[PDB]
Order: sequence, then structure tokens, then C-alpha cells
Amino acid sequence: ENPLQKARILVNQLEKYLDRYAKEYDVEHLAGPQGHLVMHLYKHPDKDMSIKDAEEILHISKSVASNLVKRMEKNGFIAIVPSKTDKRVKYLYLTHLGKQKATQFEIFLEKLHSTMLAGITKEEIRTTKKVIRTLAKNMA
Amino acid sequence: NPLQKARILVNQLEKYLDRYAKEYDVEHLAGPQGHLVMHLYKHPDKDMSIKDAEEILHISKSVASNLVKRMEKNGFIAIVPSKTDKRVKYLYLTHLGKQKATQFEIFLEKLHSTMLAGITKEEIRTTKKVIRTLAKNMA
DNA sequence: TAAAATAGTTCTCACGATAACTATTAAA
DNA sequence: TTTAATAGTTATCGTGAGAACTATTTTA
Repeated sequence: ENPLQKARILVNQLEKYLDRYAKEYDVEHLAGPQGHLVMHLYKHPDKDMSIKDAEEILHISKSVASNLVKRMEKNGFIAIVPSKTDKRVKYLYLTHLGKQKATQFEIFLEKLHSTMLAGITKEEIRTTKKVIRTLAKNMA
Repeated sequence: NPLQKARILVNQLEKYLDRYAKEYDVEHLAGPQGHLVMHLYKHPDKDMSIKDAEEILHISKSVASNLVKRMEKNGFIAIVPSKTDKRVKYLYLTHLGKQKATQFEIFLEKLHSTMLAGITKEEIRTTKKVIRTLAKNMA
């Protein structure tokens, strides 16, 4: 068999269903990094998150973080506000729609594990995760 | 929550493979370009159209169309209209294509061996049906 | 103060998705 | 032969990457 190809395919379909599922459940656009950042802002309302902080949370690059915050703004999930102390920093803030969505989305996450990890065991699962961990760790 | 982490671990995986391949003179082929070059090599007696690539790689119509444009630009393939069916365009490995399939097949071997080191088979075979289940679950 | 770390943007790109469109062949 | 299906392209988009570029702190 082949390991590079299969993996890529399996993710492409998985990614594609999550998009389908999430539109029907009224969390369109959040199956992905947008949803992950909305969740992070929710869980931690006390911390200032700047754009750079998003790079590190989501494990993405400069340009990717910049373009991602732009998309979230266009979608109404966030407001971007320059800092007054550090003139180069821009802060991110969940909007009202943002806050409402963080909630609908947390439900959706629950309904996912409940549906996609059916027929699988936590040992089976814990081992695949070590299968994965070591794959990872193989690239120093 | 953890399902996110999944797509992260792909982003690194995808990222390293691109570094590895360029270092090893198979640039641009860690990915669908490489997978299609292989398919053409392994089967030189089957004529393959752009649509056939949609099916081999499980991609959409436009993804396939754009992908072949990228391979042509890279030198790995030539695109030739069918003379029987004026709708169809056939794909053909170029000379550079053919040699790359070779260096790439080597790359695959090396990568596989260096990635599944310290891992058993049942562990790996169970990872499969754990993954096949997920896929099956999203049906 | 001069030089370097930092925060963000914009360029060009690879690789995925739809949807709307042109052709062309096949089917009814 | 009117209609369906098929093959490919191009539009807009989401989500990844690096590189070159501002503009602001640091810090040496």
C-alpha cells in the first residue's frame, strides 16, 4: 500500500464532511481554524489575544494568521482593535454573534465525538494516538 | 477540540514532507503531483484523461484541472487533446516526468522506512481499522 | 543611537471545495 | 433529434506555506 497518499485523501474527505455537517447545524465556517479561535476567545475572556497569539494556538504561519483573522472579521465573529500601549499590536475580541456561535459550536463538538467515535475503544484509541505521537516525533 | 489537533498534525506532516522532498530532488512531488506521476509510470499502457485523475486522487473537477496545469508547468507531463473524443485530453509523462517517478519511488521507500521505526504491525494494523471506522462513521 | 527582535500586511504559490459556464457525445 | 450526460475551464472561496516589505519597540 502507500502511506502518503491515503492519509491526505482520508483527511480531505473528513474535512469535507465536517464542513457539510457544520452548515446544517448552523455553525457554518467554524469547522476549522475559525471555530478553534472562537472557542479559545470564549474559554479565556480575560487574556488579550493578539494576531500573533493566534499563530501559536493554531500552529500556523504569519500570513495564515493574518488572513484567518480577516476572514473571521468578514464573517462577524470578531472585531480587531489596535492596541494603544503597543502601536504595532492588534487585539482580537469575540463579537456578540461570535459569543452566540461559540455556544452553538461547543454543542456541535459534543455531538461529533458522540457520533464519530462509535464502535471504537479508549484503548484502541489511546494506542493510535501513540502511533501518531511517534510518527510526529520521527520528524525532530 | 482534539479533532482540531488532527488537522494540525497533518499540517506539520504535510510541511515536513515538502522540506524532505525538495532536499532530496523530488520538489513538488510530495503531494498529488507525485501520486499522479507514479500512476502514469506504473501504468503506461492505459491512456489517462484529466477526469481519470479526479478518480485516482479523490479530488473535484476543478482541483484536478488545476493540478494537471501545475504539473505541465513543472515539466512532468504533456497534455494532448484526444482525436476521437474532442472533449477529452490525455496525460503523458515527459522525460523529466519518467526520471522523477524513479527518484520518487526511492524517496517513498526511504520515507516509509524512516517513519514507521519503533512501531509494530498490529499497532499499525489497528490504527487502520480505527481510521477505517471514523471514515465509515462519516458515511 | 545603531542594530535586532517583533507584529502585521501583501506577494506568489499549492492544494482543497462549489457553481456556472462551454463544448461535445450519447441516449431517449 | 431534442435532451442527458460527460469533459474541461474559470469564477470565488478556505486554508496552508515562504519571502519581502512597513512600522514600531527593544536591547546592546
